[PDB]
Amino acid sequence: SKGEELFTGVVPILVELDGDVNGHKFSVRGEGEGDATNGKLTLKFICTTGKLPVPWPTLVTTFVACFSRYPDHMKQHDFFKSAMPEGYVQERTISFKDDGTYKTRAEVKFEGDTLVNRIELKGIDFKEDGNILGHKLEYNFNCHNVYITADKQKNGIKANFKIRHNVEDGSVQLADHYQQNTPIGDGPVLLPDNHYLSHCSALSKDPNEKRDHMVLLEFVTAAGI
Repeated sequence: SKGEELFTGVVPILVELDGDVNGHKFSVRGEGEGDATNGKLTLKFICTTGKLPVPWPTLVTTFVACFSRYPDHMKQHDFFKSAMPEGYVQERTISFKDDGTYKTRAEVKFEGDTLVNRIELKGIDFKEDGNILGHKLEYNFNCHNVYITADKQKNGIKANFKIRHNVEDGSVQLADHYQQNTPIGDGPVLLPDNHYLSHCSALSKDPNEKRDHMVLLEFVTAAGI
């Protein structure tokens, strides 16, 4: 309806993250474009404080489900666009198996014509020579399905899902995601039936960027059970 109309074209995106992980304070700024018609996101992120203290792949899921492609038969289940323009809060705990935890709180909303994802992150209990602080994760990303359910209690959605990061030694690092989203505004939103968002992502580098950075391409499509 009104919310969907905001995504019919290409939408500029701004991402801002302030983080602290095991006492290391850092900031990231990203920008790019979303094309929800094709479920497509393109973003480039720069660590504005120097070297990023964690591997870039561990922040991919933190750095805009409103750009997912919901097929015609599923448009009644698109909570994320229905909350726009006032937006939604996205909160996660990400538990890295046998390692530390991230806690994140983000607001995703329009600021003028730009879709803005503004995030605060706190990371604790990381091992000094684990896969995260030891920078042992490969610079790549796998496809994942995220099971989305309506929150039985709070006018939003929830998702619990496993993310798997390839490690340089051939192993896999699991990151258990616990997610809740709630609208910022008081207007009516769409509360979905159980469904999936299927994600695939590709990471790359800008050959002319001297700062620590990540280029991200994501494709996301909704699918029913």
